[PDB]
Amino acid sequence: LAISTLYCNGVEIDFASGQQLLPTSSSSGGGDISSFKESTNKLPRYQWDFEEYWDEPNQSKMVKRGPSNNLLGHDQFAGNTLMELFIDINKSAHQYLKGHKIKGKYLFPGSGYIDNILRQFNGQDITIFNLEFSNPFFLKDGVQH
Amino acid sequence: MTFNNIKDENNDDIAIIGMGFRFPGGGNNPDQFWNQLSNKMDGISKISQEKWSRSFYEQKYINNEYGGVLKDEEWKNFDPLFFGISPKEAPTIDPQQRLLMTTLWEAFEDANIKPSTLRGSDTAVFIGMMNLDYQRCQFRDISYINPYTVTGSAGSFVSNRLSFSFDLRGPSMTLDTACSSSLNAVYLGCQAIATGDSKMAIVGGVNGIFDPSISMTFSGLNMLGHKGQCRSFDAGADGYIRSEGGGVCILKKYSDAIKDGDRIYCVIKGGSSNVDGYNAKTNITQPSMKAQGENIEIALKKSGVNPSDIYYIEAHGTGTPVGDPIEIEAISRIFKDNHTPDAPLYIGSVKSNIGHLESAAGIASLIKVALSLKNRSLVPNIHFEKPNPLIKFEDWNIRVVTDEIQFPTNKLINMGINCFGLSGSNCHMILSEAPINYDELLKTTNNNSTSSSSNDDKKEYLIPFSANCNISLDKYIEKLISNQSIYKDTILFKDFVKHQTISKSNLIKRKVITASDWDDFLNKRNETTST
Amino acid sequence: RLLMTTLWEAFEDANIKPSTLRGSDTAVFIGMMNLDYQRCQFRDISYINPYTVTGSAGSFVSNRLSFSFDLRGPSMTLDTACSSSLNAVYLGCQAI
Amino acid sequence: FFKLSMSPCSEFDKDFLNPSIIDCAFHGLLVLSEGPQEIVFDRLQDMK
Repeated sequence: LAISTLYCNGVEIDFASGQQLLPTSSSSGGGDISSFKESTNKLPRYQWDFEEYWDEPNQSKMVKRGPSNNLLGHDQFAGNTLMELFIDINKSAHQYLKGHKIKGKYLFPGSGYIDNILRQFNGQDITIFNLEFSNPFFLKDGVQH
Repeated sequence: MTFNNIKDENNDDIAIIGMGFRFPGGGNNPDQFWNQLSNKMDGISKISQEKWSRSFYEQKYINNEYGGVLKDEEWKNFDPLFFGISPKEAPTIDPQQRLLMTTLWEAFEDANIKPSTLRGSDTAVFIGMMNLDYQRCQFRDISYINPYTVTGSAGSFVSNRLSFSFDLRGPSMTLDTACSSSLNAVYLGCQAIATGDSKMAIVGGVNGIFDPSISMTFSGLNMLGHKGQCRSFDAGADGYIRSEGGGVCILKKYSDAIKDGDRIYCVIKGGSSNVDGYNAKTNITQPSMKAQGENIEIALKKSGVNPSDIYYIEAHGTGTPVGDPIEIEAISRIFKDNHTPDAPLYIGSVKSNIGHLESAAGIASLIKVALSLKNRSLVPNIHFEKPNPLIKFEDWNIRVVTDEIQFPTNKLINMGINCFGLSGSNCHMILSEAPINYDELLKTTNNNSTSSSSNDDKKEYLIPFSANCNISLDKYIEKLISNQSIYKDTILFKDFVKHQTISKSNLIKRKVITASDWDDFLNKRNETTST
Repeated sequence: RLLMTTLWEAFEDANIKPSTLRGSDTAVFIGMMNLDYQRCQFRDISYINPYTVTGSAGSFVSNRLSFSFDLRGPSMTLDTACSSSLNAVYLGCQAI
Repeated sequence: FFKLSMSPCSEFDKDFLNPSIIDCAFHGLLVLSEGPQEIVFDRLQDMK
């Protein structure tokens, strides 16, 4: 108990030479030096007092969302709500748009705006008082609009 | 004839006295990793929301939705108080560096060396790295940036932070050459040990995945697989999945390591690292048969061995239908003339088990070969159901490990490590069993065995237990208690006393326990009764 | 780009025709810490073309020279920011 | 009066009303015009 307390209170203890563990005699083979060195490998290592540190700006979160399957797109949190989107019809989630050929160009559906309207206001009874398509939207191949 | 006076006349005899890693699937210490390889563990898992959204894969921006990853909290966790890192600085520190410090201390704990004895002594530190994904996560906006970013994420600090945290005064560098960077660092460590620069060299590599950028760019060129499973040397070869993790190994001159009597995994007989250049090559990303052949030949010549004495090679087999036949035929040109189908040359790839390490593949292969050498056995290889038809196995007397194989108990084993970067670099080393014989080691190892019945063994010892914080010490002792059954059968209590006396270092939270065996240990576990 | 151009200029300076040095082992250690062009590329993660990394990765600073001149020696690139190239000088002395 | 097929446009689409269904719903109206024409939508009022 005394040796325990002196070790605890700050006094360094050479426990090895203290109990004659290490070779204090003239004869101690290579096994006496390395037997425990080979057998104690399975012991648990230094357990760490783990704390969680991390810092990713929310911009990185807004970037890691990647592309969007639906035609509404991902949200740019700014002012009045703003729904942005990039389209490359060759991809899988927009491949069906290629079936809308008009005058030889893959034109954006008229009803795509309707789908966007419904999505942005999902899950509520909605009325569209009016809706006017003015300019046509042409979707090329391999170019992200 | 006289067998005396055999010396490591090559300064290419450099041993590996320990390791440490955080590999996909949960490997954290050599024994557990070994038990995981022998059971065909598949570290490939699903990349969660934390790294990037799933929306990438379904639109085939990132071609595969799999990856060999650590649990995402295992990247975040740390103990910055232990390393004198004020918590104000912790968030800005690269998680790669966090992994390096934690696993380096774990490696020291493994290597039966108290880091206190290594402060202020020159010991080179070569680490590998190619990515700065955390830094690019930081720099998503250039209106905030706090002045502690670069000092927490720059290239220099991957090795220099370890150096400053352990007083290792040797040369300190960090290496790119992406896919073979850490193995290049192994070679540089061998260099820094042979030339008398230092008496010890710490070598590893890291690779962290925290942004979809590099993954998308690789998938665009269709290097990455499409189904999601890395599959070496098969018809289903479609590309190699990218993974996370890192590790280090401690290298020490063989004479010095045997002089202090440490656990010697293996002995590096040396090697070389060259580059494809333009030899039989079309462009950059096209591995060269002739270049790898020359690399193998140069390393074989320098190691002073015969190709007829190579029992295994850790092939760089990624799972690409293009590169795998190329490198296998390169190996064939060297070895198929010196083997027969009854006793062929065995190959393998840790990339199958744990996925492909994008930047730490070298240390992964090094740790796997070191383990297989220490345990005198060969690990199985997974995802191997049908050989790729471009590979001529019987025409080359080449075989792939399909089940665990025990080494012959009468032949010294030599194994070679192959890992080619995508930029043409090829780095190969020859590793071998430690030349200390173990057939005759039974007589000397039985000297402490069958010697536990004497009354001096009934003496109760004073086993210490040390840690930085109180909770760490409590965790350690609880872990020790929880394994009452496993330890009671494989470890004699005297060895445990020696281990807890010497291997561990003295930390502030000191604790003492009195016991004589496992039952006494659990009984007198504490003596907190009234005092 | 600077490395290739100035390396050919260095060969022209050193009274050596690069044609005589193809296919002969000659290590290539270069230094670098920054990837500013790569971060300029990655300002958006909706475009990225598949030829970015092969044009801006760490490996290629030295390996591009190596492939463009058949220098078969060991090819690395070094950080250690403010003394990286001098460290490369030391590594070249080592490799010689 | 016409029956509209119901099939998802992509494996990753699991909402009730695809854009394809909504656009196809106008085909019944469009059928009712006869003679060669180049008809493009211009407006729609009071959807509920």
